[PDB]
Amino acid sequence: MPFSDFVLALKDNPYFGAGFGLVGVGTALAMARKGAQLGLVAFRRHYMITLEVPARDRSYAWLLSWLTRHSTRTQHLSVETSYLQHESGRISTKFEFIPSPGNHFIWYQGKWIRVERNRDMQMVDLQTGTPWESVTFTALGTDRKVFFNILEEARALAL
Amino acid sequence: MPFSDFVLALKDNPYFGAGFGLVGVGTALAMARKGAQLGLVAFRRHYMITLEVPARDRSYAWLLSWLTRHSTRTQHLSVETSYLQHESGRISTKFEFIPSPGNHFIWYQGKWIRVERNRDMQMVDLQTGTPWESVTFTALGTDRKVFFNILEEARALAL
Repeated sequence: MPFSDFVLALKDNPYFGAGFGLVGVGTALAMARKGAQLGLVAFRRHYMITLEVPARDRSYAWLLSWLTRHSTRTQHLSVETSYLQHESGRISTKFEFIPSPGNHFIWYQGKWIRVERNRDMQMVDLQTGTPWESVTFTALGTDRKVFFNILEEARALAL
Repeated sequence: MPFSDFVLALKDNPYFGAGFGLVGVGTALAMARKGAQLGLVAFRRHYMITLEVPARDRSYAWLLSWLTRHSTRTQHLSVETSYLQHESGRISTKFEFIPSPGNHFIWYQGKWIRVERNRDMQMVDLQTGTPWESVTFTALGTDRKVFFNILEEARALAL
């Protein structure tokens, strides 16, 4: 068995040395990527504020209405048509517009808040028969009073 | 341990240098691709207008009917057969045509609008038993009045 033969040959093989160096560089890059992901996670945890509102909760519609009332100039929008045919066939229709799925940026108080109405692409909620949706408000800072004020304003507008 | 030996050898190995250069080029290309995606997202957010109408909302059928009434020369189409057998067996049938799933381009007012009737390939809506469908109107500009006018025209035609 050429155990020592390969060891000595590998020490003087430029190809093997280059391959080992490239493998080490790739491992270092993977470790750096993992460390960057961990650092971003820690930054989000310790210097950012988030509020997640699922579709089941009634604050979803209130927050969407508050958003469309506040940011009047929202280029991307989704429609909600209220259609009801009462007795004697009197059709009543009205178009209500809400922010479209995706990422939206709003300016409340003195902070930039990132609104993300995400519709999970997979499930169908049995209680509604519709895809699972949620809205997430993200902002920089450590004070949660802004989200509480937004929720209170949305509730007041809804009521 | 040959720690310094590999460092000195790697500095004078053409293969290792070429591999490191190729790795750097690949990383730069990946970063450029990510930056291009982010730039396209920002361009869509800040210079384009979108309106998303799900299948559950009743504006879906109204908008499809308005589209097939407006763009009479739509080469790609889908059929909707209304079949009803009243008492005494009087069969009434009528063929209604709507734009087929995919991307359609229409010309409203003085703007080019990209209509996309997409049928999500995955779910089955429990409320209808049919795949989840939605129509998205996309156009260049920052004025949302065009979509409002289209929706009003569709509602007027439907009523």
